[PDB]
Amino acid sequence: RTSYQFKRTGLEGKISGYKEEVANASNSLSITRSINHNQNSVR
Amino acid sequence: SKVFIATANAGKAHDADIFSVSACNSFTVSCSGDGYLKVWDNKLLDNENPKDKSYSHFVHKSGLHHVDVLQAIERDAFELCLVATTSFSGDLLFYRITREDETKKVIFEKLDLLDSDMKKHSFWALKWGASNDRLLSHRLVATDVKGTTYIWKFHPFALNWSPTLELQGTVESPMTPSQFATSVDISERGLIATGFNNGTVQISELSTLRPLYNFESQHSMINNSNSIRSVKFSPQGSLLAIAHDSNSFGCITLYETEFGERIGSLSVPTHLGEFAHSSWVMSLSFNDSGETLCSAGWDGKLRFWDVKTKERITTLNMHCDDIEIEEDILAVDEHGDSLAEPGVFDVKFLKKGWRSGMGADLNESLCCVCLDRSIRWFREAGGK
Amino acid sequence: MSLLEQLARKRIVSLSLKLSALK
Amino acid sequence: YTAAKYITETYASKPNWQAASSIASRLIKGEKAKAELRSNNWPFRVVGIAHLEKQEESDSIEWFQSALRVDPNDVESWVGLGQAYHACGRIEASIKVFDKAIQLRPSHTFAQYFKAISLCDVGEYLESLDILEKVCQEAATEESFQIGLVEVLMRCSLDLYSQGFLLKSVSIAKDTIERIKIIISELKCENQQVWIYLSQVLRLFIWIESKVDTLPVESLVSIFENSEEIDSVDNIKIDTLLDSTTDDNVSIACKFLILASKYSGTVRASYWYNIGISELTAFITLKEPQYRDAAIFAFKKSIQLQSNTSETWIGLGIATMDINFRVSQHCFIKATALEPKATNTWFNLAMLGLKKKDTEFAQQVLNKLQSLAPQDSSPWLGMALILEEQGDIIGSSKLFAHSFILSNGRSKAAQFMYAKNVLENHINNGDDERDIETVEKLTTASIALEQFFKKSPDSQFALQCALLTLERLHHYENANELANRLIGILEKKFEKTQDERELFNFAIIKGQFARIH
Repeated sequence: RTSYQFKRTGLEGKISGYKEEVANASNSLSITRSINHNQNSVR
Repeated sequence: SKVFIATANAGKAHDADIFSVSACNSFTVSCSGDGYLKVWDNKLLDNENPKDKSYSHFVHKSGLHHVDVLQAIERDAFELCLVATTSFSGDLLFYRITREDETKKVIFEKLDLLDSDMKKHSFWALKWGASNDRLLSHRLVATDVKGTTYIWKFHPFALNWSPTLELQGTVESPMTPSQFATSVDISERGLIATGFNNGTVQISELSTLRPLYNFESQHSMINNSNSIRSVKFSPQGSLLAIAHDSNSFGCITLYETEFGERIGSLSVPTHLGEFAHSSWVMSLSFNDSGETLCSAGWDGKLRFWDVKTKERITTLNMHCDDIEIEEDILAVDEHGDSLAEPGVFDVKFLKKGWRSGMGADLNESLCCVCLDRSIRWFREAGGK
Repeated sequence: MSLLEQLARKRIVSLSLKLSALK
Repeated sequence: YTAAKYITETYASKPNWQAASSIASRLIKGEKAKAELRSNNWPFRVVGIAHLEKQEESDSIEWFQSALRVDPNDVESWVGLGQAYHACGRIEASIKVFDKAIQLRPSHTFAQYFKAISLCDVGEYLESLDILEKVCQEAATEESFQIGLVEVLMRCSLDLYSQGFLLKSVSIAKDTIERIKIIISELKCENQQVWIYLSQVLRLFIWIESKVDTLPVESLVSIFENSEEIDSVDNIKIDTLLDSTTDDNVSIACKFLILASKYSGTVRASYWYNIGISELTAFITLKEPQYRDAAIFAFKKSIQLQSNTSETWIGLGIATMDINFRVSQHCFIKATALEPKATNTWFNLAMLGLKKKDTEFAQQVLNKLQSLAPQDSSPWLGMALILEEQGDIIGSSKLFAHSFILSNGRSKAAQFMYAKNVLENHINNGDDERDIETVEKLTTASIALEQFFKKSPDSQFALQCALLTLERLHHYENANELANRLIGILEKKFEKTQDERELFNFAIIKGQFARIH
């Protein structure tokens, strides 16, 4: 459940630091679900 | 690779069976059993018979069955094109291909690169290893009837033209007694694969010439069938395709060369079991990206497979009536036997821009030679 | 020789070793 | 404009992005900065960035695109647009965007890392691995780059395992363990993600048991030597691990598996669930009650933490299959009610019903599961087992074959049952060696057993079946090695219990071995 988030700084935002902050095709209807590379991406 | 359109063909191109075909950027080379070697210009214009732009040279009375061409720019402006062939008698011959300044005709020049002691062997298979950043010198590998694999280095200069072949070493058969070495290949990463008539493939390291793997592809050892007909390396990946017999069937098996483990096999339902072709698989070929494999079958079909999913994509059928000029159609052989579905001897993928003509300028091409003594060219639909 | 073979005639690891050596 | 730029750059360096976004928005919407805004793209960039740290990724896409139209040479605008596209499930577009940004500024470092993550998401492990190796070579101080390299290594290894490349998966797992050891020893950086990655990697050695002797027990000791409620049950400790004897390789592998789970309320619930899953794996592999007790204890604590996840209920139902069937039934019903799109709970309930010898309930649930997930190979296996128990033979063979075909090598049980069924149907059938179908079936069974031995070797029944199949297939070279291994296993088994009932099978194995010679 943990991941990485990037916090840019200043004008012309450049990555300055990171912090440690707190679903498949057959389970979820979300667009953000995991992509399975075995099946066809077209059909 | 889903749609293939025929662009040019030449029936009755040779007087005997065309056993092998090879291509370079400038032309396509064919060898036949009548002892001739034909060069077909790749840069054809609209409304031009392929036989108009063709040149032939006689090599050996016993006929030829293997051919490979090496083309490279060796210096700032020097260009060399070499053709290596082997005959039924077992001779290894080398020819330098050059073109006239005015007439633009092809000239054949014979080269002498093998020493007297090297001429006592009977070679069967051969393969040019071009420079691919692995080492600065080109390589030539060949097998003999005793099962041994030989490796050479070609030195064009000694700019002064003075070709010389230097023997690196030999690799012996893995089994006692020795068997027949039927096929050979060399990869860009520096690996050599050899096939044998008992179904065994051996892999050795190019630099040090020592064996690495010995895997057996036989379905069962009840009978002495299942010889290896073709071994091919993937152009970029660590994959090796094996074409082997199975008691009147044709099979293709995939291996990965990092550890040498069996990955799977390609098969389709045919008139049960795991067989790729009805009769036999005689040749294999990878495309530029290494994602599609083409198998030439004795049954008269070209099948295209998806490497990752191990599933067939499309099938091309060969007919004797596909020849454009009707006077060049060979319906029956010298014994009256039918040739409506002639078997394919060899198949070759041509890189993009090698073969120009009717819309083939920006996509990959394909060439094959069949049993009706014909040579055919195809192009992949679309672009890239 | 094996115990089972001896009995029949009468009637007629790696990870652990490395772990100890490393310590 | 000038004053607006001054205030924006003053608030941007605090950092405080909400105020900067508000100022940029009120400057843009004022319609009084027409000529100035066609030469600079800082206001749109600030608005997009502020939306980006707010995790409203889709809202910043249009702002970054407008800022890029105003100035096509802003590298940070491209980076922001790609990082926004990634969170919206637009992975290929993000890949192209990162390629564009890299083309503008080849020295940019984070762009290559993001591109590698995207390539891993779409399944391009070679290019992403090359990019991340080069990035870590350029700057090895960054922790995120090392963690990303380890992540890509683990994902590549798991994908190879799922695709059937079992020989390179262990090598990539060893590489991942070496990288983890390097990270912990040198950077002295610890996080839950790296230990979860290590535990995921350690399962490959237990799963591929024929290559378990390759486990790097030297790096793992230093990994566990450079960093209590459940300890009294399992009694798994580093000191006890070091001072141990008469311990098998697989037991040490499982004990190593249960140390990364204990060395790492959503987070605590995940932690205890991970420990319980590791202990459940150990209990299934070694069959010792203390592992079951530890697994049940961890599952109970994790449920007491959240109690709103299906996986914890599935694990609790699995760990209590034999002690009580009512508890397992309740756990599986709760898990199914929590997540109705999971087809594993129905199969677990079917197996529980079959273990109690209630065939009708198992048949009904397997019919429902077949209606639900026709592409999975487990319901067909259950139906085949039911029909074999009943007495039907042809239908059982057909279902076993269908399960084997659907499995595509991902199931050990499918391979084993297919081989056993093929051997049973063709042992005294009076068929000749000229039948193509029978020889092809024997070849397929031999290949399936060869694949089976790579994961679970030293199995007596499978070894004997393979010996018979290889005798029928004239493969006398493999049968010699298989019979040597079988004889060794039998000798080891009979040299400990000091029994005498094993002499009956010893004679049969010796006769088969003589036939092989």
